[PDB]
Amino acid sequence: SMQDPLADMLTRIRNAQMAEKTVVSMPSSKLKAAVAKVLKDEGYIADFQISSEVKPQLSIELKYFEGKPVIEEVKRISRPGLRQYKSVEQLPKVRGGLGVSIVSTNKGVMTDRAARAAGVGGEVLCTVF
Amino acid sequence: ALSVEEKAQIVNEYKQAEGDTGSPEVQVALLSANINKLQDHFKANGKDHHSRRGLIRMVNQRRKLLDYLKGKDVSRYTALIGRLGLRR
RNA sequence: AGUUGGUGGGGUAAAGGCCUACCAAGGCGACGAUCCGUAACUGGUCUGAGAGGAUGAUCAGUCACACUGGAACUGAGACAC
RNA sequence: AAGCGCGCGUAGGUGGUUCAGCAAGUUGGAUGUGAAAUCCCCGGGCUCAACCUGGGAACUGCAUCCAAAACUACUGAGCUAGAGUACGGUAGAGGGUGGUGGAAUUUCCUGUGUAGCGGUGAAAUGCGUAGAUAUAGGAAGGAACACCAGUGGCGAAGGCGACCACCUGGACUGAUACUGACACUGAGGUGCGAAAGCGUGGGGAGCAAACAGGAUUAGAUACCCUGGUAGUCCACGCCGUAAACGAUGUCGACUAGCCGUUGGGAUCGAUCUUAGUGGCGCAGCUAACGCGAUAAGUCGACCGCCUGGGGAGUACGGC
RNA sequence: UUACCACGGAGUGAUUCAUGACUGGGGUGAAGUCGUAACAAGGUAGCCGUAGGGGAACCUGCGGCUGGAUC
RNA sequence: AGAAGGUGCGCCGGCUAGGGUGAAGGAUUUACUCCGUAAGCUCUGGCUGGUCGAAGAUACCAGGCCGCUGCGACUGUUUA
Ligand SMILES: [Mg+2]
Ligand SMILES: [Mg+2]
Ligand SMILES: [Mg+2]
Ligand SMILES: [Mg+2]
Ligand SMILES: [Mg+2]
Ligand SMILES: [Mg+2]
Ligand SMILES: [Mg+2]
Ligand SMILES: [Mg+2]
Ligand SMILES: [Mg+2]
Ligand SMILES: [Mg+2]
Ligand SMILES: [Mg+2]
Ligand SMILES: [Mg+2]
Ligand SMILES: [Mg+2]
Ligand SMILES: [Mg+2]
Ligand SMILES: [Mg+2]
Ligand SMILES: [Mg+2]
Ligand SMILES: [Mg+2]
Ligand SMILES: [Mg+2]
Ligand SMILES: [Mg+2]
Ligand SMILES: [Mg+2]
Ligand SMILES: [Mg+2]
Ligand SMILES: [Mg+2]
Ligand SMILES: [Mg+2]
Ligand SMILES: [Mg+2]
Ligand SMILES: [Mg+2]
Ligand SMILES: [Mg+2]
Ligand SMILES: [Mg+2]
Ligand SMILES: [Mg+2]
Ligand SMILES: [Mg+2]
Ligand SMILES: [Mg+2]
Ligand SMILES: [Mg+2]
Ligand SMILES: [Mg+2]
Ligand SMILES: [Mg+2]
Ligand SMILES: [Mg+2]
Ligand SMILES: [Mg+2]
Ligand SMILES: [Mg+2]
Ligand SMILES: [Mg+2]
Ligand SMILES: [Mg+2]
Ligand SMILES: [Mg+2]
Ligand SMILES: [Mg+2]
Ligand SMILES: [Mg+2]
Ligand SMILES: [Mg+2]
Ligand SMILES: [Mg+2]
Ligand SMILES: [Mg+2]
Ligand SMILES: [Mg+2]
Ligand SMILES: [Mg+2]
Ligand SMILES: [Mg+2]
Ligand SMILES: [Mg+2]
Ligand SMILES: [Mg+2]
Ligand SMILES: [Mg+2]
Ligand SMILES: [Mg+2]
Ligand SMILES: [Mg+2]
Ligand SMILES: [Mg+2]
Ligand SMILES: [Mg+2]
Ligand SMILES: [Mg+2]
Ligand SMILES: [Mg+2]
Ligand SMILES: [Mg+2]
Ligand SMILES: [Mg+2]
Ligand SMILES: [Mg+2]
Ligand SMILES: [Mg+2]
Ligand SMILES: [Mg+2]
Ligand SMILES: [Mg+2]
Ligand SMILES: [Mg+2]
Ligand SMILES: [Mg+2]
Ligand SMILES: [Mg+2]
Ligand SMILES: [Mg+2]
Ligand SMILES: [Mg+2]
Ligand SMILES: [Mg+2]
Ligand SMILES: [Mg+2]
Ligand SMILES: [Mg+2]
Ligand SMILES: [Mg+2]
Ligand SMILES: [Mg+2]
Ligand SMILES: [Mg+2]
Ligand SMILES: [Mg+2]
Ligand SMILES: [Mg+2]
Ligand SMILES: [Mg+2]
Ligand SMILES: [Mg+2]
Ligand SMILES: [Mg+2]
Ligand SMILES: [Mg+2]
Ligand SMILES: [Mg+2]
Ligand SMILES: [Mg+2]
Ligand SMILES: [Mg+2]
Ligand SMILES: [Mg+2]
Ligand SMILES: [Mg+2]
Ligand SMILES: [Mg+2]
Ligand SMILES: [Mg+2]
Ligand SMILES: [Mg+2]
Ligand SMILES: [Mg+2]
Ligand SMILES: [Mg+2]
Ligand SMILES: [Mg+2]
Ligand SMILES: [Mg+2]
Ligand SMILES: [Mg+2]
Ligand SMILES: [Mg+2]
Ligand SMILES: [Mg+2]
Ligand SMILES: [Mg+2]
Ligand SMILES: [Mg+2]
Ligand SMILES: [Mg+2]
Ligand SMILES: [Mg+2]
Ligand SMILES: [Mg+2]
Ligand SMILES: [Mg+2]
Ligand SMILES: [Mg+2]
Ligand SMILES: [Mg+2]
Ligand SMILES: [Mg+2]
Ligand SMILES: [Mg+2]
Ligand SMILES: [Mg+2]
Repeated sequence: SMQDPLADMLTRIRNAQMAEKTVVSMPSSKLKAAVAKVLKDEGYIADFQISSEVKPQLSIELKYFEGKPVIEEVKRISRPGLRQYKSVEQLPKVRGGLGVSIVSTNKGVMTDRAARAAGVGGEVLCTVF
Repeated sequence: ALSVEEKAQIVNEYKQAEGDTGSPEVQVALLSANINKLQDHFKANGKDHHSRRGLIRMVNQRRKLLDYLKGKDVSRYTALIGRLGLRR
């Protein structure tokens, strides 16, 4: 019944990335917007736009580079059934730093690298590589 | 089992915003009227389980609506319980 | 059913149903009470990449016991190896 | 090996979207404690090692203060994308109580008529001159509802086909208006639940466990034939089981296409769009078969269940 | 002399061990006796629930499934 | 099932709680009426001492109980 909207966002991105599409549209929220922005800063997507009119729609344009999609493995970590939190010393590494893990901290939603840069841990949302 | 006229007079008696058929009170009143009306039908037809399923569904709907209304506003809850003449 | 709380009093080195006389009908329990079986606990030890699993010889800390069941005396301290 | 037969629902678990607050969870810091020994690092002594020994690190924990506010929790105010209500229509073996039809079987009575009927792989038992089968007319009674009929429909599942009246549940379909998260799942509990079976009382045409007789056979407590009782039917009550099966839990969101079909809508026989019901098939998945928008693909929420084969879904105990 | 109380008595229950004439199934055994139920259309298609019957595998009725061959 | 088994019980004081009847008074329907009554009489209790005997349900009165089995379901009837 959409008890996790972020998992729906990542599932939509993965499913339409596998299907060789160009734009993904979904209901938006101020958390999905932060996730989309942090992906944009990491070069995993082309662009994201938020619609107006009371029921905003968020649309994301994807990248392909070669014949294979740029995002090959995206996975949610902290679900509503588990709620995983980690400290600075325990922030997970995906592909030994070749990827990124999104972390929600009291300074906002950022990457694990920025998380150690500010020295603030938090909740591990998902891992992308 | 309700009629058009019966539903119209029920909603008129229980409307709260002059044209609201979705407020909890109207739905509770309609469900209570239907539950009270079907009793005499089930008195004679004891072997009709298939309709008794729908009756149970209406009872459950009324229960959930009353619980929501109690959670929201206690005064309207007590007033509705008083007018409908039901235990809880 | 002193069972749970209150009051007056007693008692203790000291709080306290610890005890007593009244007043009330309370307290605990599927977040496992009660009952049955088994067992001193910990620092630690052995295994394992780790997470875990098994386990409390030797050494150190605490507890309990001293043929079996009770009781008190003396004493700063014992219900006394 | 492993999805409860199917629903409803209690405790619990989880929660669409905006603001604002709070600081329980969360994060960072400081302080106290976390006995010594042991394990680890750098050393020092016994000719080396085991062994002893100095300092450190560790003891991943707990507690108290300070700070932050993204997420969860809590509080106040919102919103309409989830859920529901009001209004016209559509289809349907959905359920219950009565009444009424036609075909056919059987039994009884009566007319004509005379030597077979029936059944089989071939026979026999059985029925016939105490007049059978066939044939014509009349009467009684019970049960099932040809043709329509369909990969067709409805129902939570089990299941539901003659026609009509009365009572009654749900689903599809179109626009507007309304409520404003009222939702999902669900241990326990609560109900519904084929057939066979059980109790009391009716009814009894056909079929037919048990049973009798005739065949077949080495035997035949079977398959085949002739009969035939419970039962099958009705009312009320119980029983709780099935290869109760899609051997596939419920709910929600995404992912190329082609051919049908049942209800309903739109736009101009064509195109589009919903809710079902079928056939293929790209990715993907799988041990393979195969699944493939009605997933067994990509994901979330909750529940049930499995841990080699027998013994055994058995024994004992409870209900 | 009173109060408290150990040992010890009397009555009636619960639970748990061992054992018991005699009985019921199960498993494991070896060139035993009777049949041939399943696997092929296994020679009456097999299974599932329930009822009756029979030396035994099993047979028959009622409902169900395909995890059934020919077509 | 009164299963089985157990505890108390006499007499004299102290304190204490209830019921019935019932003057005076009050009311109005003024009379074979309603309420209600101090004392007296009468019937139920409670917790606290003391005291005698060998023994307080002291006499008469007044169930013995339990465990396995056969038969018949039971209450009833029958050979004056
Ligand atoms: Mg007391
Ligand atoms: Mg005191
Ligand atoms: Mg006290
Ligand atoms: Mg326990
Ligand atoms: Mg011990
Ligand atoms: Mg391992
Ligand atoms: Mg370890
Ligand atoms: Mg080790
Ligand atoms: Mg231990
Ligand atoms: Mg020792
Ligand atoms: Mg010590
Ligand atoms: Mg200590
Ligand atoms: Mg010590
Ligand atoms: Mg201590
Ligand atoms: Mg000690
Ligand atoms: Mg000793
Ligand atoms: Mg000794
Ligand atoms: Mg001693
Ligand atoms: Mg002494
Ligand atoms: Mg002394
Ligand atoms: Mg002393
Ligand atoms: Mg001591
Ligand atoms: Mg001593
Ligand atoms: Mg001692
Ligand atoms: Mg000592
Ligand atoms: Mg299931
Ligand atoms: Mg199922
Ligand atoms: Mg189920
Ligand atoms: Mg259940
Ligand atoms: Mg259930
Ligand atoms: Mg079953
Ligand atoms: Mg539910
Ligand atoms: Mg709840
Ligand atoms: Mg939310
Ligand atoms: Mg909640
Ligand atoms: Mg907020
Ligand atoms: Mg902290
Ligand atoms: Mg230490
Ligand atoms: Mg050296
Ligand atoms: Mg603040
Ligand atoms: Mg004839
Ligand atoms: Mg005729
Ligand atoms: Mg069906
Ligand atoms: Mg039946
Ligand atoms: Mg029967
Ligand atoms: Mg019957
Ligand atoms: Mg009968
Ligand atoms: Mg017959
Ligand atoms: Mg036959
Ligand atoms: Mg016959
Ligand atoms: Mg017959
Ligand atoms: Mg019988
Ligand atoms: Mg019937
Ligand atoms: Mg079926
Ligand atoms: Mg199953
Ligand atoms: Mg299986
Ligand atoms: Mg199910
Ligand atoms: Mg599902
Ligand atoms: Mg549902
Ligand atoms: Mg679903
Ligand atoms: Mg869905
Ligand atoms: Mg296919
Ligand atoms: Mg699979
Ligand atoms: Mg597999
Ligand atoms: Mg999950
Ligand atoms: Mg889950
Ligand atoms: Mg899930
Ligand atoms: Mg086993
Ligand atoms: Mg075994
Ligand atoms: Mg075993
Ligand atoms: Mg059993
Ligand atoms: Mg056993
Ligand atoms: Mg049993
Ligand atoms: Mg005795
Ligand atoms: Mg005894
Ligand atoms: Mg004893
Ligand atoms: Mg014994
Ligand atoms: Mg024995
Ligand atoms: Mg013997
Ligand atoms: Mg067979
Ligand atoms: Mg055979
Ligand atoms: Mg066969
Ligand atoms: Mg044969
Ligand atoms: Mg076969
Ligand atoms: Mg069975
Ligand atoms: Mg059978
Ligand atoms: Mg039978
Ligand atoms: Mg049987
Ligand atoms: Mg037979
Ligand atoms: Mg039968
Ligand atoms: Mg069948
Ligand atoms: Mg007695
Ligand atoms: Mg004396
Ligand atoms: Mg006696
Ligand atoms: Mg006795
Ligand atoms: Mg006997
Ligand atoms: Mg005898
Ligand atoms: Mg007699
Ligand atoms: Mg007698
Ligand atoms: Mg007898
Ligand atoms: Mg008898
Ligand atoms: Mg008898
Ligand atoms: Mg008598
Ligand atoms: Mg008598
Ligand atoms: Mg005599």
